[PDB]
Amino acid sequence: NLLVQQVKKLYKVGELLGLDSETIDVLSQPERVMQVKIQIRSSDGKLRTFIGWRSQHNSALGPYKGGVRYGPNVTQDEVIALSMIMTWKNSLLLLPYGGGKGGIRVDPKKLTLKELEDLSRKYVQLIHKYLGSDVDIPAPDINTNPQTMAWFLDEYIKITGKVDFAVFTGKPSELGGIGVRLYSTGLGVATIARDAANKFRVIIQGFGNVGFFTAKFLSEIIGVSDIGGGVINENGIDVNRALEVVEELLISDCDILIPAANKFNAPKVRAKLIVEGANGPLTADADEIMKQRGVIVIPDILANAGGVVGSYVEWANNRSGGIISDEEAKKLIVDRMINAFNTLYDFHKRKFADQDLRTVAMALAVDRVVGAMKARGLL
Amino acid sequence: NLLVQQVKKLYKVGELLGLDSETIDVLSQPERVMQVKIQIRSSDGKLRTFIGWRSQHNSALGPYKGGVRYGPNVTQDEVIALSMIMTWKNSLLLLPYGGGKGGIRVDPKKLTLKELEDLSRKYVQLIHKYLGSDVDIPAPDINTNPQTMAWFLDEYIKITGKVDFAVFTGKPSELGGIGVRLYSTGLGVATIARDAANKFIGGIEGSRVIIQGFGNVGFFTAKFLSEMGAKIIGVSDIGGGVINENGIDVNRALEVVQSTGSVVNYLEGKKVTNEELLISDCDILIPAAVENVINKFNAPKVRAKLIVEGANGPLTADADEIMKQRGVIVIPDILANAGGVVGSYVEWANNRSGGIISDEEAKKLIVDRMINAFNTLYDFHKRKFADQDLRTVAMALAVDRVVGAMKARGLL
Amino acid sequence: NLLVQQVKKLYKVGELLGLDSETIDVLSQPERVMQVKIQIRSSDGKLRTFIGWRSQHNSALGPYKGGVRYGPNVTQDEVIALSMIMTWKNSLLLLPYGGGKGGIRVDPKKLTLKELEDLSRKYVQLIHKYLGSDVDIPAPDINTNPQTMAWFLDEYIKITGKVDFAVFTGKPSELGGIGVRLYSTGLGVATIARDAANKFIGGIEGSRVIIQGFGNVGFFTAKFLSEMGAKIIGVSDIGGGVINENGIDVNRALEVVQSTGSVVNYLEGKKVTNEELLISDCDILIPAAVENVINKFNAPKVRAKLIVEGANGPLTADADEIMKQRGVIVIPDILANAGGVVGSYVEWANNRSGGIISDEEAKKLIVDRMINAFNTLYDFHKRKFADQDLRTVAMALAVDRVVGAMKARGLL
Amino acid sequence: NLLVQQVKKLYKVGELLGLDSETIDVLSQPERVMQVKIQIRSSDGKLRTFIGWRSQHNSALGPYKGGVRYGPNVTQDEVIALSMIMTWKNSLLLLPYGGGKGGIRVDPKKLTLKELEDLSRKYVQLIHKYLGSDVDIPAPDINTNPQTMAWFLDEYIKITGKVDFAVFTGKPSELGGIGVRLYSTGLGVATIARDAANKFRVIIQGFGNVGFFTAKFLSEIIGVSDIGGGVINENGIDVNRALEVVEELLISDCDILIPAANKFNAPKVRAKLIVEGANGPLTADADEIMKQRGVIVIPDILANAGGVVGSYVEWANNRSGGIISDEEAKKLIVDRMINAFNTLYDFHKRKFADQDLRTVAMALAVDRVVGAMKARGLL
Ligand SMILES: NC(=O)c1ccc[n+]([C@@H]2O[C@H](COP(=O)([O-])OP(=O)(O)OC[C@H]3O[C@@H](n4cnc5c(N)ncnc54)[C@H](O)[C@@H]3O)[C@@H](O)[C@H]2O)c1
Ligand SMILES: NC(=O)c1ccc[n+]([C@@H]2O[C@H](COP(=O)([O-])OP(=O)(O)OC[C@H]3O[C@@H](n4cnc5c(N)ncnc54)[C@H](O)[C@@H]3O)[C@@H](O)[C@H]2O)c1
Ligand SMILES: CCCC(=O)C(=O)O
Ligand SMILES: CCCC(=O)C(=O)O
Repeated sequence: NLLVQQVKKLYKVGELLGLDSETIDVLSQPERVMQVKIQIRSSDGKLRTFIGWRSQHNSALGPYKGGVRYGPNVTQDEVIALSMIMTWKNSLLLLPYGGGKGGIRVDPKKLTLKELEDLSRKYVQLIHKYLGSDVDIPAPDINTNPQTMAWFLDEYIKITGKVDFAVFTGKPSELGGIGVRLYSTGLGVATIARDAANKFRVIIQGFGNVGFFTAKFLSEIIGVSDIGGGVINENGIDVNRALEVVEELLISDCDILIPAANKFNAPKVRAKLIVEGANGPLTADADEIMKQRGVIVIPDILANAGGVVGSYVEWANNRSGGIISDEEAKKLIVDRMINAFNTLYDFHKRKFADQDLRTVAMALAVDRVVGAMKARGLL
Repeated sequence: NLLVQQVKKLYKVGELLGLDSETIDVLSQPERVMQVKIQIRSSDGKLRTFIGWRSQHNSALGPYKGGVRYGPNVTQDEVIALSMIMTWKNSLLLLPYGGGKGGIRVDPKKLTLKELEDLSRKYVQLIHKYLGSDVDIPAPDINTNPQTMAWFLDEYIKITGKVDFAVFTGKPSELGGIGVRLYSTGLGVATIARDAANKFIGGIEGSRVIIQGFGNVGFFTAKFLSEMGAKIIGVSDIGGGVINENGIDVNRALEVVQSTGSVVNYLEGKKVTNEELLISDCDILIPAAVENVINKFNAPKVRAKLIVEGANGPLTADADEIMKQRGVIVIPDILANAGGVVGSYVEWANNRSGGIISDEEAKKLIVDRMINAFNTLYDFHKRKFADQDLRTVAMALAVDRVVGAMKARGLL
Repeated sequence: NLLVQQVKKLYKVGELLGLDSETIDVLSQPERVMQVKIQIRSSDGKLRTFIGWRSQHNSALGPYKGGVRYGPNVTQDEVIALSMIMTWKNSLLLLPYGGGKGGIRVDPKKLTLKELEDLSRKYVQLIHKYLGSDVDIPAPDINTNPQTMAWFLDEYIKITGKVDFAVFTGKPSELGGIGVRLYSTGLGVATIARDAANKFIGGIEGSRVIIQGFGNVGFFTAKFLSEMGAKIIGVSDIGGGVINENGIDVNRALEVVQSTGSVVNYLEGKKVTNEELLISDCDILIPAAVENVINKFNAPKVRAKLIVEGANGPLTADADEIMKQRGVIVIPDILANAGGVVGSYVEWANNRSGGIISDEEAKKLIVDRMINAFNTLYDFHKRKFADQDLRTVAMALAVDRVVGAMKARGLL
Repeated sequence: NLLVQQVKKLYKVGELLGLDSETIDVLSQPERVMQVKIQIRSSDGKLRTFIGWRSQHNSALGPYKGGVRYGPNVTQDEVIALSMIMTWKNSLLLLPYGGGKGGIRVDPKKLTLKELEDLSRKYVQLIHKYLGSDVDIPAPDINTNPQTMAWFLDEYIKITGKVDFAVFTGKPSELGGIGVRLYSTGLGVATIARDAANKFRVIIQGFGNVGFFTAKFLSEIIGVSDIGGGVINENGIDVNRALEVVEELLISDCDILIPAANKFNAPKVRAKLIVEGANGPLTADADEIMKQRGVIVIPDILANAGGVVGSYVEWANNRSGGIISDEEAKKLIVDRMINAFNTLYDFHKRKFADQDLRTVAMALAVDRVVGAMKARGLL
């Protein structure tokens, strides 16, 4: 389902780049995927086994990088498909990294912390021979957190005997992690929103992980909204003390609208600059409508990826010995988010002027990968 | 669907054994499965990519063991199912080996010899971190041969720098291999089939034998069984088969394959389809080709007194019941085709020991394990489980050892 | 014969330093040399085998470092000699790197691109146990390029399973490389040549420059030196050269190579032989091709005030003396072409650090080391050793660090 | 010098087997060769550096196997050439092994035991990354002994941290070595001499390492000789108490003559069966003369190689855990010396009947190697 859309999106992009179907077959299918059986024992002695996956999609540009999600609906193909988005995303942001992802078919709610810990450990253990700081670097995803990374990390240290901080990302700050991890996506969305209005009055549909920091860094904001709504105060709201208190907003009248959380309500937004703060804030129709309407949409794969850049800098930090200051890490995100958007402005002019920035982004993502593979003699 | 079948057979025996469905769940699933993408550049510059799998089913009793098949219809699920049967085969014969198997989705016929080498090398290279003399020892299966094993071998020595002969089995005798291994599976099937006939249907001499498949298993099965005084009245391959109730010259039959492509083109006999062969009149039927070839629909029509399973997983679970209902004796593959794995256990053992087992010591090592495992099965059937088919008894033994070993290691 | 020359130059400086001939014997010899046999299958099935070397000269100051050249005349002895100069170059510039170099006896022109890849991969594969990010980091030399480094890279990731970018330097910028590295050697030679001209012959502007060689070093040397206001009045390659006292358009010159094969075919100028070029009238002569190109016989005829050595080992030891006798200043290669190794030190350093050095930080990192090493050499010449040529002073520094480090490690 | 004769002998044999010159180029040149600088410090503080080599000729059939010689005249090319003889010899005796050899340019006489020890250690150390029980297995040669192997062994244990007995051969019996090492060549020469007279009154020019044991096992001997001569007692001399006492013999009248230590004295030997106990007991002329004269000559490469077979069994023993009894090791030499000679009798009939047994032996040696390489896709 996610797979089939990702393969489709890919073949669409391959024809546009002028690629053999055989060359796109390569790009499509993952290099390696492993599946592992995890037996977990409950307090009562009850035995349950759980199946999990690591899809290592592509490593043209570097070692596989990407998080691990726990969930009762995860499937081999969801993991693979998520592999692929990571390949393209890392490519676009010019990271020394390829695409990987992992998942386990489990409902974490139905497990104690002791069982999760045991589950997290055994997954790592069953796949470690294709993990490493220089081969495959997992991270948090859905139902996975810095705590999951500490269990991953400790179990790795148990097997290899090395305190290799950089093998996992999203780690707690006291175990090789870095501070910006929380304001990464935000700093990301913010620095993209700013230099995008420069080339081409803010609203933010959200104030959680991303929205709040997107709001703070940009003001350094006429709208705000929660799962319970917000206020279109034209003053510009106080971004701090909105935290002390914890359809209209989209259609509202602004210069930048930042979804941080359809064809119907698409031709009504008055924002002439979209900075997609989460994944999939628009539909396949609502780009048609935004493109026709001449309103610039900066997509998921770039605007929301201050997080994976944050994990890169965490990775970089570990290898440098943890010397990178928070000041210097901040600047590395902005450098890596500016550089990547200016290559997507410069590719956008010299060719594919006709085309949407999502399609052009992932084009450039594939172009960079195929280019690396050609140079290594892999096609 | 091999998976589905093999899982049903495991539950059948699990419930008999008194195992929780949670335990059987653990046994059922492979510990680790890898799929890998293999890209091949034709001589004209056409790029073809192919998918392969290595299924590492169970490692309670030792490192994973088993063959790799190349074929257009191989699938993740069947290689996992072939994994399963390795586990039981290795357990039944008391080998320090778990169960594993590999497969690639490819039609070797549509590739050149240079393409298959490249293919073979990249397969190994893409999984080699979960291979080893003490991790996972592959071997030949369908459309794989000692040459395949030499490309595998050679590629592993390049990657690691070590001439560890024991990482692959079924190797040419000049590269750490052992001559018996070429024909150990067929010799095993022949040996078991004769013991079975002596104990059940009045012996092997004069006996009318149909063999489906005429490759490394089927040919050698037929050769040895013919040397032993059996009458081989039917033979077949992918191309179809031939029944001659006056017997078939096996060597000449092979020549007809070599000069023709298939064994339907045997001149002295009646051409039959594979389905027709399976239900043709015979004393002993030996499926020595592919799985699930006898099912709920043709099993009522099978005419043999005794089925000896050369191939991995020839009958469905429903076929197993019917054979039981009809009083038709089936020698499990877990025991009948073990001459392969036993032969490669000795190949392996000889490698670690440094090459100091002669070809006759080896031959004896293989035949003896084979018979002893038969006599164990036979005796254990008479004493306990005398109302169950043989595969059930074999499986009981095989599954019990594995669970025992998992218990001790604290895995269960 | 590069070996012979480089050994003489080392004894010259050793005796000056007051080292026992036993010590110089140790310094002289490479710690380890590998030769390997590489077999290549042409598209028609013709088998060609080629010999390559990796010379690991000295590792006192760190892991071995240096390029690989492909060429029909490369020899064990020259790669060992090129090793030596790496040691001194790495020591003079305070890099945590010993000296190494590689070579293959092959004419790349007579191979296809598919043959050179195979060639490049098997070279690495046959020595890879004595390579590593912390053992021996190769890089481009003559007839080797970022593409070569990518085949090397890719083959190493296959063998080991690890994407350690830092195992090779001069890599394409999209595979762990750094853009400055493409032109760091030429930028270094240009930078040093300008500083040298400002301090000795009244500056670089208007200055008449002959460059022998027009590849990765010579072209970029000429480009930057031309950007800096020098007049490049002669250029050459294997095909011969051209002198135009009105200056040569460097970019257009490169185009004449690209569309023609050689730079003799430059339209606006006088065609000369390489020998004629070397002794042609100029302010600054920059050998940026091969070794031993100036010797006892043409050194008396060299017309330049200042020789800047782009290439490794351009003058013989006898040429060095003559240049001294005649008062002709020679900037050692150990310092002039270091922009390469400095550029790849930063490429390497950036890899281990995770890719977080920008291309401008890198550029500055390289230029600064280059100048500082010049100023050190210059100042150290004025204070001690003011009666010795510059190469002697540089060598004094370089050799002394190495012996110091060997002492502390108890190797000497 | 040794090189050029070995390359020549090889190209002679390649044409006879019907091989491309490009295929013989491969076979000729070694796969890898390394050279290492060894600095040794004397008691007086004097520093001396010594250059040494490991030539790893071919590994078609298995890991490189072959000894290390010390000597002031050893050269890279002597080592390479010695590589090659080992490749062919191992092939002929059907060993799971290829050809390697090593040497150091040193006069051991001019070094103390402390300096030799240090020299022996550092050689191993400088090459260990291409040594191992499964990659390259050195042994004793000239000016090298079981004591040299103990220093090799200990230094290896120091680097790797593993007591891998099988990495070196010729070890003292109390450090992974085996008993037959002394009567190996003898048992070799003896069992070859016996089953050769069967197919087709003994003399032995020598009674040292090989001669004595060749004499004992065969009697279980009308001639004997030393560097100081012997006695042609027609009784058959007492082989034991000849040890208690420590041109004519060759020309003498016997059925088997066994040189254990030229055209001129070649047409006079009355022996109709030569079992070459040392290397090069005949000349390139004296085979012409022996062949013409119809007198069967069993060459160096097979008859004297009970030693390398002995080291194989030592190797085999180490890997099996040192369980092989002296009884069982004895039988393994004879099995490996019979098998190898019966393949050289069976190849000799089916083809190359016209040809000498030296040329036919090394033919079969090359045929087996090229065959293995073909199967591995190496030519
Ligand atoms: N001895 C071994 O190396 C070995 C090892 C492992 C497993 N096995 C098992 O034994 C069986 C035989 O394999 P093999 O090694 O002889 O293979 P093979 O490739 O040597 O020969 C296969 C034979 O089966 C025939 N065949 C293929 N598809 C067929 C079909 N659909 N219907 C009928 N015949 C068909 C082929 O034409 C050929 O005659 C397989 O089930 C295999 O899993 C054998
Ligand atoms: N920047 C680098 O990558 C690098 C690295 C290490 C060493 N170097 C040294 O710098 C020098 C230049 O090498 P490069 O990288 O520019 O090589 P290159 O292969 O890029 O170019 C070689 C150039 O020299 C010319 N040449 C070749 N043989 C010649 C001859 N006999 N006479 C005159 N010209 C000849 C070629 O035609 C070409 O113009 C060499 O001595 C090399 O050892 C350069
Ligand atoms: C040696 C493995 C044989 C095999 O895979 C089989 O018998 O199925
Ligand atoms: C980075 C190595 C460069 C080199 O080999 C040289 O400058 O000679």
